[PDB]
Amino acid sequence: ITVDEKLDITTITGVPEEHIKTRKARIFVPARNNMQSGVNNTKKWKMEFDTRERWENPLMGWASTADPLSNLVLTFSTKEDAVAFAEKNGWSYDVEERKVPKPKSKSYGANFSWNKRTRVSTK
Amino acid sequence: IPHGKGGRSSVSGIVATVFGATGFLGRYVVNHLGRMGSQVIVPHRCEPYDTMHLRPMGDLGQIIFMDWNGRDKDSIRRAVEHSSVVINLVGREWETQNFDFEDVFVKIPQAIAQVSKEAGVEKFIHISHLNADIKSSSKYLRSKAVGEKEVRETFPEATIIKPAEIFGREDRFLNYFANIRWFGGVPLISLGKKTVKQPVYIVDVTKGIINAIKDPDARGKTFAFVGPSRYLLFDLVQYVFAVAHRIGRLFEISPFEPWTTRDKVERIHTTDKILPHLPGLEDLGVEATPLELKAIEVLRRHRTYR
Amino acid sequence: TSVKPIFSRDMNEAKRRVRELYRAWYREVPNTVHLFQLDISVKQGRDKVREMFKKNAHITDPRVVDLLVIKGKMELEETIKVWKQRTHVMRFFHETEAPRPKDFLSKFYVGHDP
Amino acid sequence: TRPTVRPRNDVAHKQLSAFGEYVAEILPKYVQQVQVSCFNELEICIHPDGVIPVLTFLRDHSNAQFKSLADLTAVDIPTRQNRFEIVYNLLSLRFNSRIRVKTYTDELTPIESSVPVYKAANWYEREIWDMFGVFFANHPDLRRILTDYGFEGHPFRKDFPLSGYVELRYDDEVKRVVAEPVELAQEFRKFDLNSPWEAFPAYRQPPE
Amino acid sequence: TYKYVNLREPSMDMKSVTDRAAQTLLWTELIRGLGMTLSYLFREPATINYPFEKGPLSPRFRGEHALRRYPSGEERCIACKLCEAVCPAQAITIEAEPRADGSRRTTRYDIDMTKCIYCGFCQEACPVDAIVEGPNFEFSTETHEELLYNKEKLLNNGDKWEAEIAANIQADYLYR
Amino acid sequence: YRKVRFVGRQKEVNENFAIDLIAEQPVSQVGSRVISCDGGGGALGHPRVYINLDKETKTGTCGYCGLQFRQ
Amino acid sequence: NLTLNFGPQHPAAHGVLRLVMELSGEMVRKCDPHIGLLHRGTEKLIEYKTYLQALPYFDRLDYVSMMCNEQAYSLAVEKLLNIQPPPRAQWIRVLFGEITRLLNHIMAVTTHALDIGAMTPFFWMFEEREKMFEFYERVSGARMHAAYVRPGGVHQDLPLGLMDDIYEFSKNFSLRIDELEEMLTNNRIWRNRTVDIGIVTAEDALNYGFSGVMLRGSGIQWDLRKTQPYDVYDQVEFDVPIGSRGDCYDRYLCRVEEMRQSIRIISQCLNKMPPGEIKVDDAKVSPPKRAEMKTSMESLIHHFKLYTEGYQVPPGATYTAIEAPKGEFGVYLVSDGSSRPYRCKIKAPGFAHLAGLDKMSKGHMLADVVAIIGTQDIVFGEVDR
Amino acid sequence: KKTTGLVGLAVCETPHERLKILYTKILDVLGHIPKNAAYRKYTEQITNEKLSMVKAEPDVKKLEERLQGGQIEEVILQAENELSLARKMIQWKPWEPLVEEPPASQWKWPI
Ligand SMILES: NC(=O)c1ccc[n+]([C@@H]2O[C@H](COP(=O)([O-])OP(=O)(O)OC[C@H]3O[C@@H](n4cnc5c(N)ncnc54)[C@H](OP(=O)(O)O)[C@@H]3O)[C@@H](O)[C@H]2O)c1
Ligand code: SF4
Ligand code: SF4
Ligand SMILES: [Zn+2]
Repeated sequence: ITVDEKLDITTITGVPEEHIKTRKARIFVPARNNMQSGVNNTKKWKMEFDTRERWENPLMGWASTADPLSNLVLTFSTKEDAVAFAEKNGWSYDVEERKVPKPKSKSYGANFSWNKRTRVSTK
Repeated sequence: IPHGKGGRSSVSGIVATVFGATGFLGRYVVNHLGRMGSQVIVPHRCEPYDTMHLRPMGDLGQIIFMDWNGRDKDSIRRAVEHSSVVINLVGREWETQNFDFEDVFVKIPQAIAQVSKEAGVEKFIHISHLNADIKSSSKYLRSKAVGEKEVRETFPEATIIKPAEIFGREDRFLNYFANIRWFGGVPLISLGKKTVKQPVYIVDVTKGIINAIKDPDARGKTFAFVGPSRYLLFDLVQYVFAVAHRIGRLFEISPFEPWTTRDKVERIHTTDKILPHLPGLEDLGVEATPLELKAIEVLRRHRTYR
Repeated sequence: TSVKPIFSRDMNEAKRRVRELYRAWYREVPNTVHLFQLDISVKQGRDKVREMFKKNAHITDPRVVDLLVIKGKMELEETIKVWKQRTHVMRFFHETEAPRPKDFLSKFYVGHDP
Repeated sequence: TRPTVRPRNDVAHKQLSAFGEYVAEILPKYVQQVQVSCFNELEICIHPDGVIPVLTFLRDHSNAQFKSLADLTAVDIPTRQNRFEIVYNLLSLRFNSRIRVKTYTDELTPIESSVPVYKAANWYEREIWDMFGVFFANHPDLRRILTDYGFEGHPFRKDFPLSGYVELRYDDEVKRVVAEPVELAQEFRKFDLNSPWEAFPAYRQPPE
Repeated sequence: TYKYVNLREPSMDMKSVTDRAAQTLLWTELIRGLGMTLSYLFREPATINYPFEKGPLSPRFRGEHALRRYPSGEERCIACKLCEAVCPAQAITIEAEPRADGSRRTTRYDIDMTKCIYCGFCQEACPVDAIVEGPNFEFSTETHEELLYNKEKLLNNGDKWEAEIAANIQADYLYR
Repeated sequence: YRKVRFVGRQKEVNENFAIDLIAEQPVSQVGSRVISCDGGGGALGHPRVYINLDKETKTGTCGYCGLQFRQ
Repeated sequence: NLTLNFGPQHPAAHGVLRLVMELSGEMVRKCDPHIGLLHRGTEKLIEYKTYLQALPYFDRLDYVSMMCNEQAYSLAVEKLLNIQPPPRAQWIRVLFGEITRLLNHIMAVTTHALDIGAMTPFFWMFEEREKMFEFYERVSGARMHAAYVRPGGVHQDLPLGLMDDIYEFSKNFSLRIDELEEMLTNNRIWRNRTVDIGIVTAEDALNYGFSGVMLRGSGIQWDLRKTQPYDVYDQVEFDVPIGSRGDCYDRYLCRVEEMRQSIRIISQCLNKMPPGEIKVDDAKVSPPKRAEMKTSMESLIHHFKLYTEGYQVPPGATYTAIEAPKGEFGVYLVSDGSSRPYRCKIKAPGFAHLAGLDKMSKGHMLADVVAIIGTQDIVFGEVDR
Repeated sequence: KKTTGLVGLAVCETPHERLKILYTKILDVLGHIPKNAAYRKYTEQITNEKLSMVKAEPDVKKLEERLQGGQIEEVILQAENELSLARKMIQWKPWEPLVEEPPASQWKWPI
């Protein structure tokens, strides 16, 4: 069998060059591009790294660049394995929080009052 | 103004202009200038094919080629009207069958001490030699020091660079040795008196320019190039045959690119370890290269293994 | 750890293996320097060998070092034969690369904090 | 329902519901999940303790020949707490039937390779080492195929970005073709394409 | 089904060996067969004298890019960006702006003729049918710095000819 | 600054401009309410769009159509 | 032992495939080739594209097949999307799907007969091959690489013509295949150049996972062409060749009879085509017509959105393979549920067909080894799977 | 016949009893396994199904029907490996229950 149970926090290295200690990741929730109202693009945690300089390429004006990562987003399942991926390869990060709104109390019929203020007109 | 890493495809602010740049010295200098990235403007004389091996150093849009004679004025003016700095390294050995060869070190550095200077350039740098003195030797060695003073009237602050003898890959002085497969290998001239001069290494030459190109404050304060440790011996000629174990010419051959049994043979055997009060290389640091490590590379003869 | 190892068990089949192939590199550095027809001094090669082993000495867990053993041994397969045509061996030395500044006042004049 | 809709059949959906059922019945040691695809495919989820004998059981029989090893692949899945996913695909010659073997693993935990069981896995098994680092056990010759000699990346996983770090260039500084940090002329503009409003009713998630 | 080719046992009798003995010894093979099938030289050489003669094509042949416009010049492009989002090599780059008359037009317009992989989807994505793969293979400049086409090549290149372009669309638009 | 890259290269530039070439059109008129604009011909050109012409006698070139349309 | 690397040599054939030879004096007994001259980053690259946009990178995977590739892709996608293609469209995928086999099986003999060193059967057949690229240009878009098969069936209808052309073409082709019969079959030297070479016939000839020819022509009768359907492909009549023993000369003689089958199928397919439509009608996958995307309102919103993003594919793994004219063609297309696919691992031939060069080579000469390779018909860039 | 169709084998030599040993060769080794797994319940089922139709009737060609293998010399190989299969069923133990259940959410596809 050769099970040999032991314990160590798995920090793997050698596969990148230097950008372990240089950068800091970010875990957050994408929340409702507000030109419309589709809520399908919630429920999945994503990541994005540091943004570095974008200069002008002096022949066209293209957005040529250094900063070799700059485009890496993965699709996470939840907050639980969100941390566990950033530590398993081991570079710094910072975590946001999921925002869910009010439930909330909305009821038609109270928009026509005898003495209240909740009263609509000009419909 | 600069932007980002200067690995490749950067801007780095500077816009230079290097004349000549087809020989051993002028090519290898520009091969650093297209690495950090800039608008390198190199005009060549009469050679479309002889710059083909030059292009894969500047990435894209960084180099540009123009045509010029030198005795004409505006061809040396139309190109240089938009730049920041400009260096020059133009010149060669023996007198042409058509040229004049005296004023080429006099009026041709003056032809770019023209409106070129007036146009608004700065940090204009010319080349010198360590042995170019006003003394009566030689026909080529002197008449180089004439340009060191008579053209120094113009450009009152330049930091004209003064190199010693250089050794690299495809020069003339070190390849003058071991191209002497002959019925007798004689030194110059069967005497170990003055040998040798200061063979500075070619990486130190191109490193001195790029530190000085935005140093700052290096105008007028002319500089000298230190060689190796320390003077050198007669052993060098024996050092050749020991370890060696004893470009637009023509379509068939050039009739005269000779060994020149004339004042060529004395322009190197006139050493002149000159004044050490010039700053001139270690202060424009950092340049420190021996001889014994770079000698395997340039020498190439029939054994090649042992 | 409910996972079986590769070769070693705990640190003592491990640390004798990193010492082991070090001699195989150590007789290799003078052997290849005349073979691949490149011209540096041979002691620089022996400095760069121990450069690579000493840097990763911050490991306190087995089967990662053992994973580097498989990486370290596979390097010798191309090395003893001729499978790196005069470039990959020169790729170890960051030679013509411009120097990184690594100094705070030096970084501040050039760059948007890279 | 109409034309221009794929006509499914039930005969192959019946026997593949029938055949794979008594497979878990006769080895309840390694099999942990069996599922039938809605278009006549079969998955047999296997913990990799039985990586050799279940193949060795499908290596030979009288009711299951299955001696045509077609496809060894490798699929990474982050956010699973065991990342990778080795997936086989084998073919019965006499019966015209496809079945796949899904075996998960992790990075450092090795896998007993199929070298005596099949000899078509000679170049396939090495590929997962070169691309992921999944060290298979007891292979006679582990080497480097389909990558360049100086990489340290195992690129087909997700943390390796689109370009590497190793944009190559030439200089006449001496002779060499030297490496350099990577520099592009253009960003590879990354779009944003996922429209909202959930076009699929059947695969609806547990709403938590 | 089956077929068993190259599966035939020999004759092995008195007379039929003389057909296999005259074959090897006097070479009735290899000359009647292979010396006659080569000659066969008297046929006409089907060669195109390329600087003078040219070969056939099709009306749907792809090639050089160009831009069209309406009757008297209007810039048929409307800069609706759809050709950009389907270019597989992302050879398109467009920056638009409201021109002072009010209708939107383009400012930069690029086709990376190096990167351009000629999927031609730009021709099948424009609603107002702006960009057209013009059928002329005239090319081969001398620098990498030249083939990046800006806008003022393409309107000029779309106006070196139009009757070449305008007849091919008008003979093919019924199919697609 | 950029003016050095074309020395002896003659700067191949466009001649005509469509910045203002709408303005030389004989701006159309109908005297109705709503008009089709399948201009340039049917099944080509800009798609069908309907414009109200009541207010400073014009339409506004339809955006798509480009030709000045009015009453 | 001498360790020559006769490969990178641009000695005709295909200057690539650099390998080693630890030859035992004259015999080889050890061959360990190297691959990876074109890795190109293919399977990583598709992970950022959409379904319609990624499609020509299947086309450039061979050198030869233009309609047999993308046949293994749309049929690998239409199963996920619950679509049968319309019936006029299926008669064209069999027509061009049985015309690319008349491009491999011409190139698979001549290029093999050039490494060998014969000059004249290289020029005697490519001059007839020119009569066939005029088809490709007339129907789709270009010389070879045509993004023509879509997931929504055929792109567009082939124009007026191409039915008195193909019948004109195919009625004068069997004389050209009767040429090479006189050139190679009855000849002795080429027979003496290849008999009993590469005798691989055991059950390790199938345990190595080979696909067709370097199968059934060596023995075991099996193919994907009448045990597994594609489209209207079983409603035509043909037979499949089998050679006698397990050498190269009894996998060569598959390809002469194989070209004598594609002429029958084309002359059988033309009689059976009905008039009809091109695309799938429900237009959540096919784009609508050009005369429609300029009139109505419903046409543009199901046009303008269908190019910004792609389709909507349901999740769940899938797999299929078809008959490439040199083998199987595995595609294990992992779907995720958006316009952009997940992992797309491909199996091409040559993984099996060239790893088994170790078994096939030894005990033989060095001049045998170049004659081995042009029999499996191995094309690089296709070993990038 | 002199060629067996499938190239690589040889008609070697006698049908009807080379098989009849090798079925009975398995059935004696079949009794050695402890009977709790249903491996015996189906393998002894099909061998008794086979050997009843095997033993012992003319001709070779009739034995091809009602015995769905290739040619009769290849039907040896259908059970040749099966003898090598069942003897390794004693070595490892599939009749033991499940081991290493996965951690409770792994075989869910949509991430
Ligand atoms: N530092 C040293 O040790 C050393 C040693 C010897 C000489 N030098 C001098 O320092 C510089 C080093 O040159 P190098 O070693 O690279 O060899 P080089 O071949 O002389 O390079 C200098 C360039 O000047 C060009 N040239 C010569 N006459 C010209 C003229 N009338 N007009 C325009 N160009 C002319 C030459 O050929 P093109 O006309 O084709 O451009 C050449 O490209 C030269 O000035 C040389 O005289 C220095
Ligand atoms: S072709 Fe279409 S998408 Fe491209 S610039 Fe013209 S209008 Fe815009
Ligand atoms: S021509 Fe080809 S590469 Fe260029 S934009 Fe159109 S589809 Fe893209
Ligand atoms: Zn209009």
